[PDB]
Amino acid sequence: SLLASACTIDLFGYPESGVKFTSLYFQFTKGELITGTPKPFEGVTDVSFM
Amino acid sequence: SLLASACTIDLFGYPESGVKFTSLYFQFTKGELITGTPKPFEGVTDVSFM
Ligand SMILES: *[C@@H]1O[C@H](CO)[C@@H](O[C@@H]2O[C@H](CO)[C@@H](O[C@@H]3O[C@H](CO)[C@@H](O)[C@H](O)[C@@H]3O)[C@H](O)[C@H]2NC(C)=O)[C@H](O)[C@H]1NC(C)=O
Ligand SMILES: *[C@@H]1O[C@H](CO)[C@@H](O[C@@H]2O[C@H](CO)[C@@H](O[C@@H]3O[C@H](CO)[C@@H](O)[C@H](O)[C@@H]3O)[C@H](O)[C@H]2NC(C)=O)[C@H](O)[C@H]1NC(C)=O
Repeated sequence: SLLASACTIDLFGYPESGVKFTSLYFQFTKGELITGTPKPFEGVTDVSFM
Repeated sequence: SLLASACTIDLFGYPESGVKFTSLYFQFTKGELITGTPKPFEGVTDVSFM
C-alpha cells in the first residue's frame, strides 16, 4: 500500500504483453540500528567483524 | 497499461468538470530503425530524400 514519504520498487512480469505484479513502497530513515545483512548469523555473540 | 521504464502522456477532456480519458505509456529506446514519419510513402523504393 502507499506509505507517506516512501520510494517505490515496481515488480514486472513478461509471460510469453507484460504486467505489473506489484508495487512495494519503502519507508525508511537512515542510521545504525537496523542492518540489511545477507543472512542470519549463527554462533554469534558479536555481529561485527573485520 | 503501465510499462516498465516508460513515460506517460495523459489525455484529458473538458465536457461542458474535466476528466482523464486515458494514460498512454511509452516505452522506447533510441536509434535509427523505426521512424515516426507523418504518413506512408507511395511509389517509394528509397524512403530517404534530400
Ligand atoms: C571490538 O572489540 C571487542 C572487544 O575486544 C571484540 O569482541 C571480542 O571478540 C572476540 C572474538 O570473537 C571474543 O573472543 C571470543 O570469546 C568467546 C567466549 O566469550 C569464545 O567462544 C571465542 O572462541 C572467542 O575467543 C571476545 O569475547 C570479544 N570480547 C568482548 C568483550 O566483546 C570485537 O570483536 C571487536 N569488534 C569487531 C569488529 O569484531
Ligand atoms: C543515396 O544514394 C542512392 C544511390 O545513388 C540514391 O538512390 C537513388 O535514387 C534515385 C532517385 O530516386 C533512383 O533513381 C530512380 O530509379 C528508378 C528505377 O529504379 C526510376 O523509376 C526513378 O525515376 C529514378 O530514376 C536510383 O535508382 C537510386 N539508386 C540506388 C541504387 O539506390 C538515394 O537517393 C540517396 N539517398 C537519398 C537521401 O535519397
